[PDB]
Amino acid sequence: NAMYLAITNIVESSFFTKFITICIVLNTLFMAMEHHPMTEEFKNVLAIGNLVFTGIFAAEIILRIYVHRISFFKDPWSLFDFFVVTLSLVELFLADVEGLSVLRSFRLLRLFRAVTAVPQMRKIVSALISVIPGMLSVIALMTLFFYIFAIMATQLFGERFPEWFGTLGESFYTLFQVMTLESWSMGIVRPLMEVYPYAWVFFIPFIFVVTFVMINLVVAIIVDAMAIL
Amino acid sequence: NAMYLAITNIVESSFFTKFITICIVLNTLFMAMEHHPMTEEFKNVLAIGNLVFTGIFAAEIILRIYVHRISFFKDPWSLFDFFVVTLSLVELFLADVEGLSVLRSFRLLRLFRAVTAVPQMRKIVSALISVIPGMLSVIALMTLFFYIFAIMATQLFGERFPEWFGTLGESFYTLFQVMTLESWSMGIVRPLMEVYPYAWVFFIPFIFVVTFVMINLVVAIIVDAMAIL
Amino acid sequence: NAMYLAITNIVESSFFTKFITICIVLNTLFMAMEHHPMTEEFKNVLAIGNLVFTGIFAAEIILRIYVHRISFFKDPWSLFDFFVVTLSLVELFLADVEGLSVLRSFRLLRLFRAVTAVPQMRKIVSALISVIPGMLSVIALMTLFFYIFAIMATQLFGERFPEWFGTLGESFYTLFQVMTLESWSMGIVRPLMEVYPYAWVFFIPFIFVVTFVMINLVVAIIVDAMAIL
Amino acid sequence: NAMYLAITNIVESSFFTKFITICIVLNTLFMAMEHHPMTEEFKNVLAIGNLVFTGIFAAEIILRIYVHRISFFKDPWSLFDFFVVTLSLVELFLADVEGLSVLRSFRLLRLFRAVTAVPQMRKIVSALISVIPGMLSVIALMTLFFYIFAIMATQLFGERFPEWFGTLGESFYTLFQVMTLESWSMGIVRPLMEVYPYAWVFFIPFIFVVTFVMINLVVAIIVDAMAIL
Amino acid sequence: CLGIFKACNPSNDQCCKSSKLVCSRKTRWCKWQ
Amino acid sequence: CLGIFKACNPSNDQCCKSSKLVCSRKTRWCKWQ
Amino acid sequence: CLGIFKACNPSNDQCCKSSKLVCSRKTRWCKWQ
Amino acid sequence: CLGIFKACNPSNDQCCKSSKLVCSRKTRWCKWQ
Repeated sequence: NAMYLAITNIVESSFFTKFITICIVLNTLFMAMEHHPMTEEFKNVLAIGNLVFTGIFAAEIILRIYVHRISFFKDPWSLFDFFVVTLSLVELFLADVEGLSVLRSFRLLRLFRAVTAVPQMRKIVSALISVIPGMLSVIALMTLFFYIFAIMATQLFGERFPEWFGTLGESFYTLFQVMTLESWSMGIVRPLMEVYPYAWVFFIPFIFVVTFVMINLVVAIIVDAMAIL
Repeated sequence: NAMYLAITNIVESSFFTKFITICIVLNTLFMAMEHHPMTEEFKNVLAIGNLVFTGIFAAEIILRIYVHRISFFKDPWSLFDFFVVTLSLVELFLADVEGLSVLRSFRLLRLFRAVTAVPQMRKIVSALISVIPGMLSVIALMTLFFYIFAIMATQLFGERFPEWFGTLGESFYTLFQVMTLESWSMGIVRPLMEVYPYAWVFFIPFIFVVTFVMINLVVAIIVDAMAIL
Repeated sequence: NAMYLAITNIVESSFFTKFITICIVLNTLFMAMEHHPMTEEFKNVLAIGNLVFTGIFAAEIILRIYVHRISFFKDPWSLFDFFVVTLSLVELFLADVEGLSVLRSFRLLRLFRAVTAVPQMRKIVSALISVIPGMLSVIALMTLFFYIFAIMATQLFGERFPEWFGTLGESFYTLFQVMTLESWSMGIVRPLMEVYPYAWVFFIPFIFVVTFVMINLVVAIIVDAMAIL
Repeated sequence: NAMYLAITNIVESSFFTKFITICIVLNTLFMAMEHHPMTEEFKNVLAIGNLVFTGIFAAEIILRIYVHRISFFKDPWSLFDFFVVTLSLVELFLADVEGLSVLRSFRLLRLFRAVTAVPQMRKIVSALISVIPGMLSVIALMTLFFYIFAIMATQLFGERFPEWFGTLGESFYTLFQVMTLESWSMGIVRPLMEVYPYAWVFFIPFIFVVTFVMINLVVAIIVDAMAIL
Repeated sequence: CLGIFKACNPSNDQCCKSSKLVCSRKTRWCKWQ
Repeated sequence: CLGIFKACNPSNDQCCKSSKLVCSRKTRWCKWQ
Repeated sequence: CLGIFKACNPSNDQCCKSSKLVCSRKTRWCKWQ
Repeated sequence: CLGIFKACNPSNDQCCKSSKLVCSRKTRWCKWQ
């Protein structure tokens, strides 16, 4: 276990770990060299740079598993790192990854684990981690509201125009559009008033109930800071 | 009263009642089989499925009234269930129900009576039920504001374009559009500045007063969580 | 002073005063008979109804001043009533009143003096009356921000298009439009990026500072309910 | 040091200092005489008025430095005044200052140092000065979110239309547009659904996470008023 | 005429037209308008 | 001329044109512009 | 055919077409669709 | 050439063109671009 613990100490060395994060932020700046005026000859060195960056990450994870069998695997953060670099390797395995490879850009969020050092950000991150479950519950209830309302809508207005309400997928997307108060009037509801003169009585109570629910979300976001302090 | 109380116990059996809610959520998924690429031959089995679903609900309510004469009728929740399945039966009685039949989709909100089991959702539902009356009062006052402002608007701008301000119904809808901050400038007020150069002095104080009133609504939504805790 | 105090008691009789408010709400419903499908023959009875409604209000105020010389005139509410019915009489005096006559619709706000009887609305009206002065101060500061920013804008972008920034009146209106987050991108700033590629660095900090100031307004609206309770 | 302290007393005389602020607000009204219907002959007196206004400010600062060597230079407010009038002098030194000269309009914010005299505005300015650093931190984190998301977007949707996502500058501006809930549906995402039917699954979680972060900003703005009182 | 509550097809609707009844395409039965 | 405060119709307006008066369609009387 | 993981150019792609492989312009290698 | 800081009119600009100077319409003087 001699070189095991020795090189394992070099793994847990902050020089190495912070070097990995410098490689991470340098990889993100390497993706910030995704211009369109890049040249095709300089594109090949960009490709081999992505190659060697992903190789460095794969080397990092094969060392982290050469130490840990299941101990890192209990930790979901390590599972997140392993999962995203293996998805980068499936990008390196003939798959139609669109851009999911630079989901490893999300590895930059480990710098988030250093940005908490501002004394307000401690309260902010404890607050966000505290309000995750209640927000998941209000996402559930608001999606239920969307579910019944979009079913009503796609039965109602399916015929004269199915571009907005033909399926349930596109009717559901359309009610997310009318949720965020953008062109429901000029883009959506005024074409309905051109045909159906009694759909404003559908849409206006929908605006009230989901403005209600979203403001309720804001309230259950508010409560944490008076809960802590 | 022997088989009365026996089958009444089977009514109050949670196997039966939760079975009714499973039939409810399965009916909503049956309406989630409202695609457009459904076939006409498969549409007839959808019709008989709606037939038998509504039959199951009608059977449920005729048993619930075979037990209870007026005791369930004091409870407004039972009145809601009875009312919506009878409206489904008026859909089953030659009426021009557009889609009001799947107002029985709202019966899925009884699952809401199980979703309160998350400990934050207890406070959330007590909060919403607590803030119903004050919100009804602020709806009343904001509608009064809309009433006087829309009367002023439909007297002012009725002539040169009545598409937005001819009646009181469409002028009132137009001021609901200018309430929610969507294309008041590009869609509405800039056409008025093409004709009347002194209507921005009408519209801007309206935006201030109803942004004021809506933020006041948000405040009286806020107050409940500090009232309870 | 005999018939003076006797008929003055009949003035302060709630039968009479509430009768005036019933005449008020009936006048507003009379203006709610401003349809476009009203007929020209029925328009003349609408005109004489407006005539006799304004006559009733003028009779009300001449009695209220036959009692009170300056005592009602110290009260600004009485001054508001007198002022708006005299403006209705200037409408009845050959003036180009557009629709300022049905500023007497605002007399319906005396019903607001009865709607406070809901126990939350007491706190609501005390809250609004409490937060009037601080909101006047934040209107002053935000208008100062608008003043310097619109001066900068109307010097900057006056030349290539003066429809949005030629004067200070229309540039000031344009920055109120960009304040409320509506078509600044598609309607406004993307035409500027067609000409000036360095005006987003003008507009984005403006969005930050006035989103800041408006949220600060929401905070100073919040503070009253924790101040009272 | 005799005339030194004597004329220095005349500098610190409130008659003089408030006279400078009157010259400031008169200069801003002089820029409020930037109409388009100004005449070319009257434009020359406007030019010499800007000349003499900037001369008065330059005279003010040369006296303020004839008193103070480094003592005013420790104060950043004096550095702000000196910096903006020297930038006005670089405008008076053949430079392509677009309109940065009337950045001296920001000198009107010294009137802000008198507007705090309303008793709510004391709490308001202490509140804003208190919440500056936490807001700087949340600007940092939200810009990090924008950074990774815009990198993903400009790799994803660069090809079929680069008007919105070709570079990182314009893709970053486009995600600021989709941040503020304006024409993401009609102007942006529905053209993407015309080509890529799986980008709504990109955009909708982005709307959730940055609506989350902006509401968190509103919360950390809220906390100050309960912190002080 | 054809009575109330009688099954049919919208393609070959044959309801009691006199009483404003038409076989709906979704319902497949004569609705009373 | 026709005086001040005098009833009329906008279709056959006959106000004192010299003093910028016109029978309004809503008011049915000569307004002073 | 040309195997799996084999370098190429999109301009002169020569992957094993039978197995739905094409030399991508960004990757410069045959991707499995 | 015409020197630095010299008054002029944009309509008849006569600045030292060699040093990228033009009489601005708002400034009425040769600006250094």
